[PDB]
This record gives sequence, C-alpha cells and structure tokens, in this order.
Amino acid sequence: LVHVASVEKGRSYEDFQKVYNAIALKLREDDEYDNYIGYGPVLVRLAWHISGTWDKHDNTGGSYGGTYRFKKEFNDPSNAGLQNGFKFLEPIHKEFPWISSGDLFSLGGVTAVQEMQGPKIPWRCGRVDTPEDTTPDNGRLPDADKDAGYVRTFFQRLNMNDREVVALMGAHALGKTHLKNSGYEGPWGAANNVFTNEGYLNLLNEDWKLEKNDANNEQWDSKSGYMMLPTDYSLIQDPKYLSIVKEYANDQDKFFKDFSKAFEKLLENGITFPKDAPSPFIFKTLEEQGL
Ligand code: HEM
Repeated sequence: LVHVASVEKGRSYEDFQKVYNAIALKLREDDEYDNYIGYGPVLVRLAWHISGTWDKHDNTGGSYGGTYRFKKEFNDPSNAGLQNGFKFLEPIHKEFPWISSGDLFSLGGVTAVQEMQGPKIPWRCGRVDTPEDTTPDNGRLPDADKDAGYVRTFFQRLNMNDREVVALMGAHALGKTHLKNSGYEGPWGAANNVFTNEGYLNLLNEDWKLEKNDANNEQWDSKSGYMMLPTDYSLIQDPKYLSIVKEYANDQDKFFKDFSKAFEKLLENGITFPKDAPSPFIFKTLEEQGL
C-alpha cells in the first residue's frame, strides 16, 4: 500500500494555525471535564490510538485514512473512552469542514501537548480520508497486563526502537486510567495536565506495591495515591529500558527533544510525502500569540 500526502486544496500555514487556535481555545474553555483535568490527555491518547494501528509490513492502519470515524474502529474495546475526545473535536470539524479526519485527529494531539506546556511538535498536513473497507480490524493496540519483552516486540511493528518507546511512554504522566474504560484505576502522578518528566521520577522514587484493583486486575500502587500499569513498571525491570528511564529522569530537555521526534514519527508512519510538499509546520501556542 502506498499513501501519498495531498494538501487540502489551496490551504497553507495560516489555515492550520486557525484550526490549532480553535482546539486550544476550546481546551481552555472546557476545563471542567474529568474532575478538572480537562481534555488534553484524552486528545493525545486519541492521536496515539489512530496512529498505533499501523503495521510496517504491509502499510495498513496508521493515521492517514482517519478510519476511526468508522464504526468498527470507533467501537474497538481498546478505544473505550476516546468517544469523549471525538465529541470534543466534532464542533471544530463542522467549523472547518475542509480538514481531513486524519489531520484533525493528529493535530488535536499536537495541540494538546503544546498547550499543556510540552515540547513543540513539527506537524505535516495531507492525510486523506479513505473508504470504510480500509478500516483496520480490532486487536492491533497493546495490552496493559504484560512485560518488557512484550512491549519491545509490540513496538517493533511500528518501527520504534528502545529509546523511542521509553520517550513515548513518558506521556503516561498525563491524565489517568478509568476503571470503566480499561479495568485499571488511578493517576500516574500529581501533575496530570502539565507535560513533564515526572513519570520517570515517580517510577524511580516511589515505593510501589503490586495490588489487585476492583476489576480484578493487578497494578502497582504507591502510598502517595499514584499507580503504574504492568507495562509501565516493565521499564524499570528491563536493563536497556532502565538506563533510558534514568537518563530522562535526570535531563528534562533531552526527554522533550526525544519525545517530539518520536511523536512526530508515530503520527507520520505510513505516509509518503512528495518532495515538493511543504515543510513541517511549527504552530505557536495561544500564550506565545497573546491570545
Ligand atoms: C504499551 C503501551 C501502552 C499501553 C498498554 C497503554 C495503556 C493505557 C491505558 C490502559 C490507559 C487508560 C485508559 C482509560 O482507562 O481511560 C492509558 C491512558 C493514556 N495513555 Fe497509554 N498506553 C500505552 C502507550 C501510550 C503511548 C505511546 C501514549 C502517548 C504517546 C499514551 C498516552 C496515554 C495518555 C495521555 C493516556 C491518558 C488518557 C486519559 O486521561 O483519558 N499511551 N494508556
């Protein structure tokens, strides 16, 4: 399969910056969701779930086609809870009907990271909506109850190496797990809508205890009220992953730089960009614009 990026007709930087500002302004306005965590964390989870179906072997899945609008994908049990992020985006799409679904779902993720004071993420336009029979089947997204060997093997399918996987996993400092969505309960840290390396710091410094939650699943719990999934705790069990966790716990800037590259790569996997396509855009935050 070859998916070639095609810029929405006649659009440029200024057009996509208006759609960024529309999302950022509504993120500020709708601050009450999920006991005042707001919508930022479920929007970067949605951008990762629409990209995380990709398979490097035959180029199916990925962000390009925006197939999450179709029932088979929207109803995947792995996507429980992301309907909240899709309904947040629906008024923005009605206001800007020219943007493709893939571009809006990935730009929602870039916007949230930047507005939660994370790194700038360069983003490229041009995903094109494809037909319902191109919707990937359920079951391509990862399980939470596994170990380090599983995480490593799983992410090889998305062409991600150990540094990229540990950097990507730093996004679990955002938001929280919800018992009715995944069968796990609790936050990973104290700062759940500010982008930071606190996940790595908690993993190395908290006293964790393996307990069973109300959905009868095991998870690691700390005396401070934080939790870690089996797949998160993995990162300190494996020797290769633990050296990178220690590097990011001691250098916030290197974590920001490595996340930015790996999150842009995630969102662009499977897409061919023509050599005459525009450069990646870097959008300004509302704060840098004084809005
Ligand atoms: C082996 C890899 C991963 C697994 C098993 C996993 C698992 C989970 C689970 C079980 C939840 C809870 C969902 C809920 O109950 O609402 C969650 C939430 C979340 N995940 Fe992951 N995840 C993985 C990788 C990632 C990556 C690569 C990113 C982002 C780059 C990410 C970002 C998030 C965010 C921000 C949330 C918070 C959602 C919210 O607060 O509503 N995850 N993850």
